[PDB]
Amino acid sequence: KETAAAKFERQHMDSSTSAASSSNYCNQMMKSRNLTKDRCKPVNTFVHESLADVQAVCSQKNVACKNGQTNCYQSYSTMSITDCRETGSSKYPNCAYKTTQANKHIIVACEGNPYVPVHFDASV
Ligand SMILES: Nc1ncnc2c1ncn2[C@@H]1O[C@H](COP(=O)(O)OP(=O)(O)O[C@H]2C[C@H](n3ccc(=O)[nH]c3=O)O[C@@H]2COP(=O)(O)O)[C@@H](OP(=O)(O)O)[C@H]1O
Repeated sequence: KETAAAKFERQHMDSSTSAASSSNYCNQMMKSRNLTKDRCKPVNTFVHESLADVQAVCSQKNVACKNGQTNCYQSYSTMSITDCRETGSSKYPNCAYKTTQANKHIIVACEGNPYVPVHFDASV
């Protein structure tokens, strides 16, 4: 029974690499973090910042979530992120992803005690 917070770190945290590495970064990471285990997840963002820095976003700019809830927060500063999007020539179980390194503000949804990120909403 993985916690939502643990799931968040699994699906979005990559503090090892400070920037999107190889052109094959997404193909490798999406596979390794078990994101293509029963479906190719269409889009996934990895954050290359410390866990503490990302957790801090939960006490930063409160903004509306794409779903209407209000437990979302935007980082005051931009962070190093890598967007992984599925390519059309991608078919389960041979999932294929386009890698995209960027520096943007991230928006996460937080929950619990402690108040930690559990969902990645968007980057701006
Ligand atoms: N306000 C909220 N909005 C959305 N979810 C919320 C909210 N508050 C709490 N949650 C809860 O957080 C857990 C993880 O959310 P989930 O969408 O499953 O994962 P993700 O990694 O964010 O995966 C998401 C984000 C990722 N994604 C999307 C866009 C992008 O730029 N990058 C990226 O990684 O793609 C997926 C689809 O994008 P979308 O739902 O925004 O359309 C869930 O709980 P459980 O799975 O434990 O039941 C959920 O109920």
